[PDB]
Amino acid sequence: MFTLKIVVYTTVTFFVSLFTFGFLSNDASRNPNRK
Amino acid sequence: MVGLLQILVSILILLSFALVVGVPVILVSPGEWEKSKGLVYSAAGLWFGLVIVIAAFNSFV
Amino acid sequence: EALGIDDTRLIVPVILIPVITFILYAGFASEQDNEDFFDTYDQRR
Amino acid sequence: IFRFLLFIQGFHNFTLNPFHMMGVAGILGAALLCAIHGATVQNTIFEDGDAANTFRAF
Amino acid sequence: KLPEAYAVFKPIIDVAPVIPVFFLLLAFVWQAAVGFR
Amino acid sequence: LAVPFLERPPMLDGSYAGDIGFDPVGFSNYFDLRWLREAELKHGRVCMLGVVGFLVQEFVTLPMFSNGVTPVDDFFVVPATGLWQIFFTIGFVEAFSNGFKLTPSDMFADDRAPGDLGFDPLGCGKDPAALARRQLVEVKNGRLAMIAFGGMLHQQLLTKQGVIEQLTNFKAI
Amino acid sequence: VAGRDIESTGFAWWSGNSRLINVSGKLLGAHVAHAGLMVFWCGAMTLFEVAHYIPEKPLYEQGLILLPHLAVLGWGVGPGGEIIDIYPYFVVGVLHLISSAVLGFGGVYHSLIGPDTLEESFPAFGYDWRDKNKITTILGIHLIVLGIGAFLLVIKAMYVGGIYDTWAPGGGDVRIIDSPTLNPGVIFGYVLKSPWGGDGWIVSVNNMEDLVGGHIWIGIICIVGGFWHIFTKPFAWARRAYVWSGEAYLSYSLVAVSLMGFIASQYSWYNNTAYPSEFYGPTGPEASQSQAFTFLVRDQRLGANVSSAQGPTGLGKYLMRSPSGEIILGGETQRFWDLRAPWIEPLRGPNGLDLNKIKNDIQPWQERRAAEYMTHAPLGSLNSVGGVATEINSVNYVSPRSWLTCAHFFLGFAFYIGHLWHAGRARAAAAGFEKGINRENEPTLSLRPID
Amino acid sequence: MFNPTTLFQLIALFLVITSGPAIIVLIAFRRGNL
Amino acid sequence: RIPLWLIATVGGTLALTVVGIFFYGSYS
Ligand code: CLA
Ligand code: CLA
Ligand code: KC2
Ligand SMILES: CC1=C(C#C/C(C)=C/C=C/C(C)=C/C=C/C=C(C)/C=C/C=C(\C)C#CC2=C(C)C[C@@H](O)CC2(C)C)C(C)(C)C[C@H](O)C1
Ligand SMILES: CC1=CCCC(C)(C)[C@H]1/C=C/C(C)=C/C=C/C(C)=C/C=C/C=C(C)/C=C/C=C(C)/C=C/C1=C(C)CCCC1(C)C
Ligand SMILES: CC1=CCCC(C)(C)[C@H]1/C=C/C(C)=C/C=C/C(C)=C/C=C/C=C(C)/C=C/C=C(C)/C=C/C1=C(C)CCCC1(C)C
Ligand SMILES: CC1=CCCC(C)(C)[C@H]1/C=C/C(C)=C/C=C/C(C)=C/C=C/C=C(C)/C=C/C=C(C)/C=C/C1=C(C)CCCC1(C)C
Ligand SMILES: CC1=CCCC(C)(C)[C@H]1/C=C/C(C)=C/C=C/C(C)=C/C=C/C=C(C)/C=C/C=C(C)/C=C/C1=C(C)CCCC1(C)C
Ligand SMILES: [Fe+2]
Repeated sequence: MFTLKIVVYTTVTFFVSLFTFGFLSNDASRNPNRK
Repeated sequence: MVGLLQILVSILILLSFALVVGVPVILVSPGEWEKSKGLVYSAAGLWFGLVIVIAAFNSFV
Repeated sequence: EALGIDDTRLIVPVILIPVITFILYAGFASEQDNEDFFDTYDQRR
Repeated sequence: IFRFLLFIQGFHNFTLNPFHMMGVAGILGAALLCAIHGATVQNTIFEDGDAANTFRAF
Repeated sequence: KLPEAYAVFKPIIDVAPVIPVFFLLLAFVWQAAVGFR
Repeated sequence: LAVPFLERPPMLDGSYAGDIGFDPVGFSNYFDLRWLREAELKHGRVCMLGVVGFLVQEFVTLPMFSNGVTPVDDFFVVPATGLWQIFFTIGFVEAFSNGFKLTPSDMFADDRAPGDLGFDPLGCGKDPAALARRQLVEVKNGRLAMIAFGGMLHQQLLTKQGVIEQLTNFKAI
Repeated sequence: VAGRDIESTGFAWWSGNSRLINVSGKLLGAHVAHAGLMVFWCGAMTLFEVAHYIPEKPLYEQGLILLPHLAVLGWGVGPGGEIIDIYPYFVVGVLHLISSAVLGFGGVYHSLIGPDTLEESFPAFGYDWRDKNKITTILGIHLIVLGIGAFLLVIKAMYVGGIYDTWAPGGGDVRIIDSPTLNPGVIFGYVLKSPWGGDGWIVSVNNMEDLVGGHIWIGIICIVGGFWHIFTKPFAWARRAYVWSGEAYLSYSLVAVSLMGFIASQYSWYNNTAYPSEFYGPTGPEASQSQAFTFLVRDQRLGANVSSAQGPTGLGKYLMRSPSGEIILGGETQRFWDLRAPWIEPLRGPNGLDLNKIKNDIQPWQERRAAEYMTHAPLGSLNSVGGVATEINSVNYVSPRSWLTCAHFFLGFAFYIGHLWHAGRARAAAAGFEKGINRENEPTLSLRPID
Repeated sequence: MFNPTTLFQLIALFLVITSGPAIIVLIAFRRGNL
Repeated sequence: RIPLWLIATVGGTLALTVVGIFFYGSYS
């Protein structure tokens, strides 16, 4: 049960990290009125 | 001293009604702010003095 | 139990994966301009 | 009317009736369509005026 | 219960809480007085 | 020069009373010297009356209140109401005497003398040379009295004794 | 008059407060007048609850929610949660009423004749929303104000009279908290604890030492961060991340205060330390466990072996076994086995409820507390009828915990809705399509068809 | 019917409910910036 | 003759008074 727990923790951390550092990547600029 | 406290609180309430009604009335009206802000501040000082007097007399002595 | 962690091996991915994602994001951010602007948002990417 | 609802449920089990299921689907899908069409139209309007409130630009 | 020196002012204290609702209605009345410009 | 191994501070020309070029940490720079002078005079006057108050409260007690063990504890035995009367009276005095200007920005708008609240009821400050001598006396007495007050308050707090009582009953801690 | 109509601002009368976004002085007036409104409600409702206070009934039987807040802080409360004096409540109400008068005058003055834009008359107070440095300065000032407030709570709890500790031996008393928990491990293990059952995140603070110590921590953190924001400007990652406009800041505040509303609703529903049951009344779990515990006592005293009484399904009728293996109260209250109450913790061993301590070590005040809490359960109606929904109109009781929890859950959800609205509109107004799609350059028409 | 507590309730309620509209009417009579 | 905002205010106060008397009769 520990292996499943660490796999789930890794997956959740991976996707939350993608979310967090994607919204930090100048998300407001990604609009059709830029430039 | 009860009765005297009631009179002071009633005077404070009437003065508060007068302020709440009239201050915006003589405040928004054309002129009358630079003309009567001295009167406004005098009424506010009287209100604060009444508050202080009631604070002192709440102690019944 | 902080963050529901009862075994210390669980901390390795939780700390490690954000580090790698931050490395990629830091490459992206070092590619940027990184000077102050006066606007509601930065149009430079 | 609430008594009628509970009476029909108790003596008839009308929730289990598939025609009532289709009726519930129709009502909830009609509410869904009303909300989604209102939101979609209000959020895909053309900029037909300079005012921030866009109701007068029609 | 209020202290007996201020127990006669109970009705004003009863009215007092609902006054912010009257402030909201006052904002609406003020907008009605200017014709909702 | 008060500090011989350091330079004279650039903003201390010697116009104010008691200026001997003593500002190693440099508060004269990066601040308003008039603001600092009025603050120094205000602290000096407050502690100057406070030392006399600490002396008086040992032997003289007003009939309305009950005396505590120390003048420091005289602050606690008086009721909370009445204390705020003093607070508000001091607020009113500091509002009216300063002309209702209470910030480092709007104060000294007319460029009045720092510490000059226009309070000379007896008219002692008329001769300008005597005025300067009394300025020096007042500033030096305030500089002494602030240190004295800071000493005596802590002595009364630590030993639970009056200052004259402590001087007549000196003992180790 | 320009600036107060739709022809000059583009906003209608029902969206007229958005005319104050770029008008800083009038915006300050609106904020100060609203603060006056909040303090006015505080004072008026405090005096209302003083005037309606019956000395015989407890606070939670009279529908009072502000007097318990002052009862937590140790004003006019004797041992055991007895309300001995309501004069300090009156003092708080009157002080708030006068302060609300002052704040209302300030709000009116700054709304009506005080300058509309402060950026030319008083540059130290004027600002632009896009100027990150000044906005961070204001944020730091307010952070330091909040830290001062937290340290005011700390000073009240540690030096000025103390606060009501419901976990004090004997039944709860106003206690000076002399040794707060300053260990960062405990304080920040509260923050990193799971919010689910049996852990409760920060709702499960069960002693005043942790509360006071973490308030010291919050004050220190807030003051340090306030000076940090007074002396710094946002970093480049923060400058890329956020939208720098007044509506965006409003949306951030809306989501923060919505989360706070949810957290406070759960505080009111579950916590009995910062919300003692002598004042706010028992919680749902507390009421159910009180009923089960009183039946357990009445059957152990009046000849009924509770530990061997098999239930209708073979489980424990009075005492059963927890999913973690502890001795808990049986019945339908087995879901509420995580309850900690001052009237039951002396009777609780490391294996759960100790039968020997149950039959031997009962203090009578615990009997009184459990007999009182079992009847006024948090179950009520909108027309204030006590009991379950199938009860007759003779009991007039709805728990203050229910009122606080429902009101603040409602407001938390509503302010999440407000956050979503204002964040969307802030993004659309920053990008520049909040008024609709441009007909000349439609973004969709310039894209490739998707299928 | 006639209770002094109820009478004062109604008087205070009348004053509160007519203070604000009095402000608006008086500002409109002085032709202020309403 | 009379401005309509005063009429609307009086009507709203009377409607709320009707609501209040109905609620009072519900509570009594
Ligand atoms: C918390 C509530 C609140 C507050 C503080 C404000 C505040 C403000 N609104 Mg506003 N508003 C509100 C709710 C509120 N609003 C609501 C609910 C609506 C929708 C109906 C509106 C719709 C609205 C519009 C459409 C406009 C404003 C505008 C304004 C600003 C100028 C108002 C003005 O010119 O006054 C004029 C009003 C009067 C002269 C009459 C009222 C007099 C006083 C204020 C009544 C209260 C006095 C009080 C009882 C006595 C206190 C005195 C003290 C000594 C005790 C001001 C900052 C205007 C703006 O943006 O300006 C740029 C504007 O155009 N508001
Ligand atoms: C600190 C809180 C706060 C502040 C400062 C603002 C400020 C503002 N909002 Mg806002 N808002 C908030 C919270 C807040 N909001 C919340 C919590 C919600 C969700 C309900 C909204 C939803 C909202 C909408 C939908 C809109 C605004 C708009 C505005 C702007 C004009 C407001 C105006 O003139 O009102 C005038 C006030 C009135 C006309 C009074 C109305 C009284 C209502 C109808 C009472 C009924 C409320 C109802 C029960 C709640 C519904 C349930 C809920 C779960 C949704 C202004 C910048 C408007 C705008 O143009 O944005 C720029 C706009 O369209 N807001
Ligand atoms: C800064 C100096 C100062 C000023 C300018 C000032 C002005 C006024 C005025 C206005 C002309 C009145 C009418 C007035 C009246 C009362 N004063 Mg003041 N007073 C000052 C100082 C103190 C102190 C130190 C105390 C005190 C008190 C009382 C009490 C007792 C109430 C009671 O016995 O409970 C009453 C009736 C005592 C107190 O309030 O608590 C017991 C107390 O300790 N006062 N006082
Ligand atoms: C008049 C005048 C001037 C002047 C002047 C003068 C008079 C200047 C005088 C300055 C003086 C005398 C300063 C004395 C400071 C004493 C201190 C700091 C004692 C601290 C004790 C501590 C912290 C302690 C403690 C302890 C406690 C309680 C706890 C215990 O567990 C431990 C311990 C026992 C250690 C100048 C020259 C400027 C010129 C000017 O124009 C006018
Ligand atoms: C620079 C200099 C010149 C030449 C001599 C020398 C070489 C020694 C050199 C050194 C000078 C030195 C060491 C100066 C020291 C100055 C010091 C330590 C001043 C400190 C003063 C402390 C003060 C007021 C404390 C005031 C406290 C007050 C009111 C109130 C107390 C309380 C009361 C009763 C009311 C409730 C609140 C509280 C706190 C309980
Ligand atoms: C001393 C005493 C002993 C016991 C008896 C008693 C309880 C009576 C007690 C008496 C206490 C007294 C007299 C307290 C005085 C209280 C006062 C004056 C409270 C009033 C404060 C005023 C306030 C908030 C007003 C703020 C203004 C606002 C929002 C305006 C907002 C708005 C503006 C700016 C534009 C239009 C739209 C709208 C919404 C109207
Ligand atoms: C211990 C305890 C017992 C009872 C009382 C007491 C106060 C003492 C209590 C608590 C004490 C303490 C120390 C409490 C501390 C609470 C803390 C640290 C709360 C902080 C929460 C932080 C939050 C939401 C962060 C929100 C920001 C987010 C998501 C992300 C923003 C952005 C970035 C950075 C990534 C991409 C997306 C976006 C939006 C651009
Ligand atoms: C309590 C307190 C302590 C003692 C002394 C003191 C005088 C300070 C006293 C007073 C305190 C205060 C701050 C009192 C303030 C009272 C206020 C703000 C009264 C204003 C009330 C507003 C009212 C009625 C308006 C009602 C409007 C109605 C229906 C109808 C409005 C409508 C129209 C006309 C237009 C369309 C929209 C709608 C809603 C249909
Ligand atoms: Fe359509």
